[PDB]
Amino acid sequence: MLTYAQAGVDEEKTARALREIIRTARETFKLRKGKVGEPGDIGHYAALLDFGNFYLAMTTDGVGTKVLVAEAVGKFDTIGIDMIAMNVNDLLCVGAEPLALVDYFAVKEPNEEVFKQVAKGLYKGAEEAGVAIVGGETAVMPDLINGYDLAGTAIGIVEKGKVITGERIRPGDSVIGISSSGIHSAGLTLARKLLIPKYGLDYEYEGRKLWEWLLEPTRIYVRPILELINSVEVHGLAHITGGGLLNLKRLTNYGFELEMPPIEGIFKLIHENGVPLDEMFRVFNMGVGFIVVVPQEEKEEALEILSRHYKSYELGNVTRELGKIKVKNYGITL
Amino acid sequence: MLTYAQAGVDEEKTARALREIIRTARETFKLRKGKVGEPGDIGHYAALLDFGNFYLAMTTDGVGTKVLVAEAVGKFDTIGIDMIAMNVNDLLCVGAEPLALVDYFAVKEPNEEVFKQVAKGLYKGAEEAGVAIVGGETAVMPDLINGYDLAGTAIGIVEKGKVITGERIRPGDSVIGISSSGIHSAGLTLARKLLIPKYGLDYEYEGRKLWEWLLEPTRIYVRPILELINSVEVHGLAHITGGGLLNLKRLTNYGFELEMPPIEGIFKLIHENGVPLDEMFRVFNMGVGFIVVVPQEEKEEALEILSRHYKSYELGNVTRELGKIKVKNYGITL
Ligand SMILES: Nc1ncnc2c1ncn2[C@@H]1O[C@H](COP(=O)(O)O)[C@@H](O)[C@H]1O
Ligand SMILES: Nc1ncnc2c1ncn2[C@@H]1O[C@H](COP(=O)(O)O)[C@@H](O)[C@H]1O
Ligand SMILES: O=CNCC(=O)N[C@@H]1O[C@H](COP(=O)(O)O)[C@@H](O)[C@H]1O
Ligand SMILES: O=CNCC(=O)N[C@@H]1O[C@H](COP(=O)(O)O)[C@@H](O)[C@H]1O
Repeated sequence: MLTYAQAGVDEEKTARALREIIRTARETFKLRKGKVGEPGDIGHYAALLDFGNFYLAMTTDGVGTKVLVAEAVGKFDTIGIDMIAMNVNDLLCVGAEPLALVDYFAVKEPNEEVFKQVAKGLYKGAEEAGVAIVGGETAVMPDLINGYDLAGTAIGIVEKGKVITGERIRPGDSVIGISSSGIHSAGLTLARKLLIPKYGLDYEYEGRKLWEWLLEPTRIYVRPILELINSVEVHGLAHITGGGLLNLKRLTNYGFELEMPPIEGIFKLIHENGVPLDEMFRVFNMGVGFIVVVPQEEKEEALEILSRHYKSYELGNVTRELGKIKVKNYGITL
Repeated sequence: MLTYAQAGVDEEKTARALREIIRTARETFKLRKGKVGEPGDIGHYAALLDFGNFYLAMTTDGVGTKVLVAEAVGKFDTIGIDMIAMNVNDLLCVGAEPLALVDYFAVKEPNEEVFKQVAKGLYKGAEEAGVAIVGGETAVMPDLINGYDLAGTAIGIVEKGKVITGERIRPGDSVIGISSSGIHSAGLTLARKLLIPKYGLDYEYEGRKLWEWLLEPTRIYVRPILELINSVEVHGLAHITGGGLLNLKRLTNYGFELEMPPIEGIFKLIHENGVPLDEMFRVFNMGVGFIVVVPQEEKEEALEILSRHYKSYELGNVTRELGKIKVKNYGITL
């Protein structure tokens, strides 16, 4: 087909349905007014709860339908990495250090093989993120779940005065992208429906099977970002998840002028199957898993720090074209 | 369908499948050794995380297949109460005061009317529990979810020295039960599969339709328990969820000698349809939604405090004899 909506995930409809839940949530903030745990507003990558000298950051994230690929090939060995990565990467975007995670595992059956595989990736992700897995919930629910749905909730800590929300972003700031490991965990419904029936899961593309491209575990950005924020002045941090580059608009009203990396790997296969390029930058990470915004004079030091850990790119600059994201080398405006 | 396992939920097989996940989680504890967020052990109602002067308690709970009844009859405005109740009631069982919650909503479709109803119950539960809903996650996943699955994660706070785990439970202690509002959110898979085909959700039993029996929202115990633990010495706290009375074995290895309330309402219908009483006490709450263990000299004041909130019962005593839960007035030993 063409779009994420036609694949079954209508982001516009989802936002419409969610307005009532978000309004209700905001009404509950007053229940902790002036007390420990008093929250900030909803809409950012994590909630910030006032504990006096510090904020606790709290976020919740699932893997999505990536688990349907894992099931077909009997490899849940890295789905736990995906779940941990999505949660801890979101914590970083308020400037918090990730501490602990609980997982929610909703399954059609208590399959011992699936669970042993899930456990392997949970450890690898936890070790790379520096977090303890401290508890969880397992729900065997075959009438409600057609596979093995893995989600979780993570908490982190950020000192008062060191929160990074994006309000410090100014025009002229440099925009830097850290490469993704691949598709990560966003847009799998479109990728699965577009490619699997046409090509088959065993289709071989640049020496890897389609399932390998679809299952590649999400990259964890904790070490480079925690190093970065303790060395250079950071104005904004954005984990590229659902919404793609639109996630930058959660940080600032200022505009962005970007040059994005070449379209490669699975993203090229998807593009060559008719998804419009503007939709692609709103759905897939397109090679950039994480974006940082720093003062222009810190650009080279930031790149030196990030490049120790992962391939990183100077993407562009913040502008006064309020509310616009110009992908200059593709002629796209979001 | 005369046991929970025959209805599709085999707790033995779930525990077996979870072994590698629990083992891996414990191997991650060392990642926070001596740092902020260092955890206690897994196994209890909540995780305890060391923040210096206090512990942060964290738990995650879903509603279960109760949501399939809500969808069948079109009544979603109380499952938000169930979700909040499950989470905050578990936080109470380490002695913590609930502070904040995030919700995970995995849905077949973004239906605006469903979301509007869910939002009503979310507010009602949050106000009664005294918590803010500070964020969440919404996943539209029709290939994976056959309904509207609602879960959440809650955090609470407990001062060092005031944690209530059950280790202070001693033989001779008094065991007090607080009535449930009904079936709560445990065992719905058995109740759905056993009752709905034969009777239909419109069947009237003892003055209420079957859907009313199955959808009655889970009771919230925050106000009575917080008053209790600030008034008398409390040795153990147990929210009666999956496993029924077996949850007491998580607090202590000492035995229990109990008299349980008469079988009424939905529990009587289930029993009359062939589920034996011994299975029923390990699946359903059987009229008791929360159990407290206090030294005998606190028993009269504890009953007075609890009875001002909900119907409460002296159930029995902790025994020097180990491991056994004797329900004396039904001739059942668990
Ligand atoms: N079901 C939900 N309940 C409460 N808040 C939500 C829910 N889904 C998303 N949010 C919030 O909406 C914002 C955008 O979420 P997302 O689209 O997942 O990045 C974040 O602040 C979330 O915490
Ligand atoms: N999927 C999971 N991951 C980690 N811990 C879990 C999981 N499921 C259950 N637990 C833990 O096992 C204990 C019993 O949980 P429950 O059977 O839900 O009462 C609690 O301490 C939970 O935190
Ligand atoms: O305890 C916390 N949340 C509730 C919970 O864990 N529910 C889980 O969902 C399955 C079905 O429950 P049912 O639909 O039969 O009631 C079952 O595995 C329960 O353990
Ligand atoms: O961001 C946190 N977790 C990821 C996430 O939000 N996943 C959600 O699941 C749906 C499909 O995802 P897909 O299977 O197409 O990737 C979609 O509604 C996403 O928002």
